[PDB]
Amino acid sequence: QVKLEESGPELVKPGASVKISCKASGYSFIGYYMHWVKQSHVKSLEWIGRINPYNGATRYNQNFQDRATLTVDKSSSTAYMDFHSLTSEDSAVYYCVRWPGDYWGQGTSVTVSSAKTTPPSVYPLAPGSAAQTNSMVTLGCLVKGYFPEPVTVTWNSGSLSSGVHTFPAVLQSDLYTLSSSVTVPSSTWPSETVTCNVAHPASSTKVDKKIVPRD
Amino acid sequence: DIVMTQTPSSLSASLGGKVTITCKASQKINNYIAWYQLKPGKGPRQLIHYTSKLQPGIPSRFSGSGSGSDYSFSISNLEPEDIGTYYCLRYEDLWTFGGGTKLEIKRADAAPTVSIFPPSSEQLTSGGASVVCFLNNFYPKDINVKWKIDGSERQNGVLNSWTDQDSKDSTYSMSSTLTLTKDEYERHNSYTCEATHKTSTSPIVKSFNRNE
Ligand code: NA
Repeated sequence: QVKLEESGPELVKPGASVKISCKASGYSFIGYYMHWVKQSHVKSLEWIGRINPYNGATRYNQNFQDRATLTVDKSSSTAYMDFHSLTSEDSAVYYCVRWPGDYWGQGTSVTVSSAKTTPPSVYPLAPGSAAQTNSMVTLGCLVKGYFPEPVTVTWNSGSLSSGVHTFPAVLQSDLYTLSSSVTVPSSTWPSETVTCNVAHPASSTKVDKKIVPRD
Repeated sequence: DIVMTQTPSSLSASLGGKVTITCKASQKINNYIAWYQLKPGKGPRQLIHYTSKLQPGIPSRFSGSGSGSDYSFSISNLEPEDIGTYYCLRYEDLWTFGGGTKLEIKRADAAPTVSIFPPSSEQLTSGGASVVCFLNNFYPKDINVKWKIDGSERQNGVLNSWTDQDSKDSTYSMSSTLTLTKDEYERHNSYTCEATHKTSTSPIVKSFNRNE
């Protein structure tokens, strides 16, 4: 079973460099060419280049050739991508992928920013009025001022999945903010507990916020 | 590099329907083309390699064909989960991706369910005040939101965010958040979120009074 295991998320300051690794297992590493692919919302899928692990011969997308270097450690079945002089335009998910493009690493998220890692503040979103005696109730929680991405939001530890929308984060300053909504029957809340669970792995924070009625 | 011209860049079709994507290379690429599916939160998934060969586990409703520099890709019996972006790839050795085709599922129009939320007491204690408006489960994706503070339009401090198309009910949602200082939030009383959507010439209006 072919597996490509990439290194973890990277937070790099502008102008600095990053080196990503990709450990191959389940086949002859020195036999197949290793490719690298960039995925961003602004540039879709871009080929970075490839390397022949046997002799180290490389081919590059001309757009990356002056800053990217592909290498391999033959004895350890690992391929590397070294990217120099990064800017915010280089923030993306980077994949290693074996020729002929059928096996992909899980991807490495690279964020290029001067912002410091910061836990989120979590605020409840309860309606500013009493629910009608027989209605559907929309609740939520606001996740504000964290860095970097991502955060994960669940409701009642995954037991409330109906009517859940977690919106994409937007940059509020140097920090991210998002909200998540959930809709439940008025017979369920507030007689039962509705809690949003916010996880931010970059800062090792797990927050539970119980949604309570306002007044 | 060569050019891989993928067309069209956007698709909208009905469930059970059929779609087709064209990929035209700037020269002959000798059938070394592959087709990928990219869904949010997942890595690229190769559906077809060598023009027409399915990958293991891929259903036969995905198909590819072509030769020389003209290639095509089709999805029949469209399912709600087929939503995503599709790419051709020239993979022989020097790779070139097509520009991508974003696939939307067509469905009946749906007005948004609009909800407005006052700033929480916990946030006000910190000196901040975010007013949050949810506009959930609407179709089509085009929508406009207006904020009114004391009946006056407000444009500064508003952040908007739109979901991708829902893979289950094929609807869209969006959040609009007005962030103020606590001081500015307390010198006004009526906060209004207004949604204008194709489903009605009249906007959906939600608001609250700060003094409850
Ligand atoms: Na075909």
